Amino acid sequence: KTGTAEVSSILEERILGADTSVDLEETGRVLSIGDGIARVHGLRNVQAEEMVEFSSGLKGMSLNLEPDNVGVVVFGNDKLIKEGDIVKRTGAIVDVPVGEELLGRVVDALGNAIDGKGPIGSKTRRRVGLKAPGIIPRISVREPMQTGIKAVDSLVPIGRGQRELIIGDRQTGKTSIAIDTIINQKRFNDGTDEKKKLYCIYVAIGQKRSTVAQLVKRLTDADAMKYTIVVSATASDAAPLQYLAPYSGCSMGEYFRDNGKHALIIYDDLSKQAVAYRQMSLLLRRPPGREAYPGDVFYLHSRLLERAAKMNDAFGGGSLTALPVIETQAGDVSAYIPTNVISITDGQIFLETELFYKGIRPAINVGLSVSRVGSAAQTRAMKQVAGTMKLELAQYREVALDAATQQLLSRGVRLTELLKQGQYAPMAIEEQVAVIYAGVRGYLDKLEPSKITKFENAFLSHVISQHQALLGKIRADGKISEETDAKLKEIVTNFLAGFEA
Amino acid sequence: ATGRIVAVIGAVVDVQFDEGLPPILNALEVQGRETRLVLEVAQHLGESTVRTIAMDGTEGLVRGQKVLDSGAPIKIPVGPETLGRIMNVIGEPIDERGPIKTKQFAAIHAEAPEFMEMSVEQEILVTGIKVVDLLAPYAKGGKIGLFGGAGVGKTVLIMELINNVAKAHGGYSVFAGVGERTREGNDLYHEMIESGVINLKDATSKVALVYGQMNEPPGARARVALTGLTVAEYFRDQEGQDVLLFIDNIFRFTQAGSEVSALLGRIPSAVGYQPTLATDMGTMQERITTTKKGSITSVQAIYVPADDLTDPAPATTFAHLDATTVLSRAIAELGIYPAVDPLDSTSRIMDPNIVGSEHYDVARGVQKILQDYKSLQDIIAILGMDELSEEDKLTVSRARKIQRFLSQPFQVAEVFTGHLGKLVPLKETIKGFQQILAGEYDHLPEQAFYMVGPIEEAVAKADKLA
Amino acid sequence: FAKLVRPPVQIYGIEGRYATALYSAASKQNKLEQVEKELLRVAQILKEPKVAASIMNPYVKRSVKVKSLSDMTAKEKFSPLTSNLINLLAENGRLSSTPGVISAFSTMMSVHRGEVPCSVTTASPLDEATLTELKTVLKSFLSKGQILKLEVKVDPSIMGGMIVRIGEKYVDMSAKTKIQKLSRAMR
Ligand SMILES: Nc1ncnc2c1ncn2[C@@H]1O[C@H](COP(=O)(O)OP(=O)(O)OP(=O)(O)O)[C@@H](O)[C@H]1O
Ligand SMILES: Nc1ncnc2c1ncn2[C@@H]1O[C@H](COP(=O)(O)OP(=O)(O)O)[C@@H](O)[C@H]1O
Ligand SMILES: [Mg+2]
Ligand SMILES: [Mg+2]
Repeated sequence: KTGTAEVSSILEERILGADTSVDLEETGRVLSIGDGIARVHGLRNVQAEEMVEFSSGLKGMSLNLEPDNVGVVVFGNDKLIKEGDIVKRTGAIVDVPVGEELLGRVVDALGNAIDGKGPIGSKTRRRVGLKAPGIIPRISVREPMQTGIKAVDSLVPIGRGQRELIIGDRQTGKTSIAIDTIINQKRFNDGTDEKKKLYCIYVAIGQKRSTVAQLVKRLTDADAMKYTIVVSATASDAAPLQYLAPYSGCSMGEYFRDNGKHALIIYDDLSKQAVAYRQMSLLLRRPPGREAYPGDVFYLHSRLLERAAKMNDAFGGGSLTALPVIETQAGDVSAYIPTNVISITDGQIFLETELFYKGIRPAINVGLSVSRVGSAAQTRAMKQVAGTMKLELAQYREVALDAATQQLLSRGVRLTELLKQGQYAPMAIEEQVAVIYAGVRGYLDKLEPSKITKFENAFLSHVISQHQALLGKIRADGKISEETDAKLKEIVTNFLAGFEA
Repeated sequence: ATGRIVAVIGAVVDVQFDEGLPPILNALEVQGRETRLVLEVAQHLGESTVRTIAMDGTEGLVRGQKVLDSGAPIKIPVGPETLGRIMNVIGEPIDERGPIKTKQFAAIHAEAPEFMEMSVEQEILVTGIKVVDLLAPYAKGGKIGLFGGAGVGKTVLIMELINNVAKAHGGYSVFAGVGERTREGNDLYHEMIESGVINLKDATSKVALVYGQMNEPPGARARVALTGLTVAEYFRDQEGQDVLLFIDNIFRFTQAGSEVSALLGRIPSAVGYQPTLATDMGTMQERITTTKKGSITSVQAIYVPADDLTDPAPATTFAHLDATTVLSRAIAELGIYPAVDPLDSTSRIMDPNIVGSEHYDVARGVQKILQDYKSLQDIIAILGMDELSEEDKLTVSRARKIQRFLSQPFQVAEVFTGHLGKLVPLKETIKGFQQILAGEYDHLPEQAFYMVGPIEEAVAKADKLA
Repeated sequence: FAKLVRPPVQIYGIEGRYATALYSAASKQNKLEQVEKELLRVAQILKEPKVAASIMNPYVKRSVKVKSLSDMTAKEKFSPLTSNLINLLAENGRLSSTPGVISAFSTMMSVHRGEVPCSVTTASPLDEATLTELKTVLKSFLSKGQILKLEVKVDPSIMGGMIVRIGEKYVDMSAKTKIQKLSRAMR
């Protein structure tokens, strides 16, 4: 019991007359600094979670109010701050600029541009600490969100408003699923049907700065930076800037959801956020738990991933889809953090590090990948064909010269090689449904397994040209009728007679 | 009495009074907010100062704000008018259908029933699931646990028990969602409307709903299991009826007490929990009892963190249960749903007097052939199958069909695989485990026993793979 | 913040933080002797059974223990900066440690003219010529123009010698010259 503000520099202000030329209601000093937080004396009208401003130009959040002092969490570095400064009160809860006028920029976590293109031109500001919608305004998912990947769109289907995990080890193809989702929306954002438009947000937490820069080129090379925002707190940024990065990233997606538009956000990754919240907790001397984590890690990721919801038709009809990324250490799906997020999201996608080495790419574990709520929201053209491939990929997995074994071991390898896909080649929905058709209706059962990657690149390149006007009725009518599948029988069996083995 | 907010640290607000110190567990009202912030007195610190715990977000509190004492604990609307409605932690309607109109109000913190009110009746609650009928049967009027990790089926199973038991029930029902997905709580409200359990035109509804979910502050998840409990005490005491009480998930009541116990200034115990961990669970759990007036049949659902059954939070709730169904993931990898551990599921009514002398003898033969198979897995994995005896190529060849006969296609999982939901009677899950333990079906493969109902469909499946 | 003057002793503790903050405000405005005469009379007017009660009694309040002290220091003699000091001690709950702040301030103000007195602990008191000779050689040792004070204690455990301390110097001529006879043993 010695008091934080029992020091002689504050007793002297009181013992030499109650001084008049100090404000002590909207501005205060800084008593100590260095472990992150600062001990600010004064500021007797500050709110909780209210952004303040230092004399160096740094923003800080008012976290912890006490009868003596205020503890301010400092965004950015804490070398610029000195004991004896003066800190000003802004007068608002921590909020970020948000609007339609951000599509095409690269901001940092506080909402300032770091691409060197001038100011942003925003008019509205939403808080970062808002609550999720309740039980009434939500409704079940019904519109499908295409991926362009032949393994995801037919085996673990996604829908507009469904959380979906992407979990795997290092260098297994995690980010290359998230990039092909953004490039695949080129076909919808440049059309006339406004009800199928979809924007994108990318949040880069703890990555290298030179990997984000080689990523915004790849989006600009494919005309995908005109509907995409990027928030960036890389590995050289301070620890409060990585903790508050997905909150400011999700508050820019909550704008489109409440105003009838559909959004999409990729957190990459939520593992490096929880090692940044661990650092701020133990530097405040809080009791650690399992793996030296604080006790409220579950509050950190649940209050963020509860916002991604779909409103009803009386609230506009928008949505918000999330796709977080978790990195596991040597296949450990039974650790503390990859179980706190499995028990939140509505499914999983598993990336094996020992199928990525055998040459199967993308290395999607089809046995452990599930999507609960998003199965009822997919195209009936896809459900008519991929419902059959779900059966044969199961019968290939039990048998791992006998009768009823060398038949399924023949077909079950031709469907595994049918689900390989090159990088940065997002396919349309109705071009998938012809390639999965040939592998499950029994047409390529005679070919060799090594000459089937050659077969898909030859059949698609011709039916996109000579039967282009006859493929559009799959995408327009949304189904395979009795006239389309009788027509589709002749396209393949005439191509196998011309495909030189 | 009016007070001034002195310190705000997270979700714990400090308040200094000037006259009229309010006693513990009283509710306070903060003056000057758009919504309704209500506190809860938790300690007395001396110098005329209390220390509260807030029931909503404390963003925007100025040191010097005025707070007004209510004079009584948190009282919620209770009665038969709360049926077919949704209530939050402090009993406000969150379903946009108007206010709940009742006549009497009941406090949240009530004491436990005494020693001379405990009834000692034991019965059997037949469900329709083959694993929990045979090896660990359910008693009417007693508590039931459901342990498991993250992703094994603790909610596909608890929505099957609602589909079987609670739909044909004659009494009342209470669901209390503590810390689950808010999109799941929307689906439960929108399935009871189509199936006619909740009705929005007349007054024949049968179930109330209480909800404090995972996006709520820690002060509001630590007190919502007392609210769904106090609703189901009126339907037992002041009406005399047989109720049901589904709570899911009850670990979030324990987790959200450790988040706020660091801010209250305590020394922490083992792996990171609060020191008063087993004092305040026994104070909560000894209010869910079958007394001499009515029967509360609680079906809880407990979470096991990092698949560790020695963690103090799922290892202090084992002293409060009658039945126990320990789910495991290593059975769920093989495709056996529900993935119930047969050798870890216990029961209290398993006794040769109550369930009989024929039920008790087949149920102990199943746990004998599955334990001897478990002692040979260290040898079959190294030296293979061809190193056993000839009589021990029959314990293996029979336990690998009883394991697959403890699989069953559920009714709520029709939208997963597209198979029909099957229900069996209790008298036919005794006959199925006699014609396997005797050796009547030693001419069928193991995969013919996979995902069927009674024993007659097993022979109607082995003719297909001919 | 502004700078503050340093005291020549620089003691530590919760009572040294209040004897330094007053020395940094009374060395300014040249009032170091006015506070000292006031502080040696506020020690008298606290230890009365009407006033020593209900300052350590915890069940009154904070504010009415201020008002029963804000007029008591206003009516009799005081309206300097020191009236804020008693007003600040009663706000922080540190009214119990008020003899600790006062007794620290006297030695902090002593060293402005004081000498950190001596200790001669040998035997029964001797004649006057031995006392005036040590008082006139120790005056040659200070070299600071300050009239030294001194205390004499009686301790018969020392055989025939005397120990003398000058501040923090401590010469020694005592029975430890008998303990230096271990050179006959340890060699
Ligand atoms: N479909 C594919 N076909 C061929 N190669 C691929 C495919 N997908 C990914 N790769 C290769 O995998 C490499 C790493 O992919 P990616 O950057 O997604 O890994 P990562 O898990 O994000 O790595 P980290 O998380 O450690 O940054 C890329 O350089 C790319 O060449
Ligand atoms: N009878 C069953 N048939 C098929 N799948 C099941 C069955 N029971 C559980 N599952 C699977 O197990 C998972 C359990 O998740 P869920 O019950 O929703 O939450 P929890 O993690 O609390 O168990 C589901 O994803 C479901 O796919
Ligand atoms: Mg990456
Ligand atoms: Mg669940």
